[PDB]
Amino acid sequence: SKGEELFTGVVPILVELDGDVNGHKFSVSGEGEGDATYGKLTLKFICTTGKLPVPWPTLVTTLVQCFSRYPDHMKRHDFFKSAMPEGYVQERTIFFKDDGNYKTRAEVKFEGDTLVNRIELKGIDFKEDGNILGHKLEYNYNSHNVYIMADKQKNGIKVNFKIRHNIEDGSVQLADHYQQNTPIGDGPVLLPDNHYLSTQSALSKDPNEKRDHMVLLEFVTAAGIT
Repeated sequence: SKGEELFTGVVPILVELDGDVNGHKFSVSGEGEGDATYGKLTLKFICTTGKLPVPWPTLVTTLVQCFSRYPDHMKRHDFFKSAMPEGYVQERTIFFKDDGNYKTRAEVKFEGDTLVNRIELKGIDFKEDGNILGHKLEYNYNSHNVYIMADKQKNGIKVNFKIRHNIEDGSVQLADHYQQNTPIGDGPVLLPDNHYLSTQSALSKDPNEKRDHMVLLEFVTAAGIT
């Protein structure tokens, strides 16, 4: 259909986020490409304001599920691509167990041939000595599932999942994700039956990059139907 054809090949991606966590203001700019045919994403993010005030892994989910690979038989449940090119607003509240929360609002949409994700993040109630502001999280990311449900009231979807970040001492920092996506245009979108996205992510560093940054390779596949 409409949006779906915009993802048949490799699409360039731009990500711009402005954040404020406990008063620590920062910005991150990202660039890369997505190839939905393979549920594949490759991007490099840079903190353009200097040092990132929270650990990079805590920003991964915030930093374009329209690139998820939907098996042919599940194509009718792909809300993400169906809202394109006009796009969707993506909002979340991320609860870090025993610590603060992030609230985010982003607009995902095409600007020409480029898929753009513009984000504002607001973090409050974090402990200065916690795992986030205290930077006690490992620079890695575990595989996880993203649960999707239709939200006919908003002509969008509701999304929930849990992320477990690894703490340096071997423990785990849980981050409970509550998400809502609603179309920007007023055209029809595909409202899905309940299903999930299986995600895998690898974090690395560019050996020649001296700015605070994050290189990310990610694979995402929808599943859970027939």
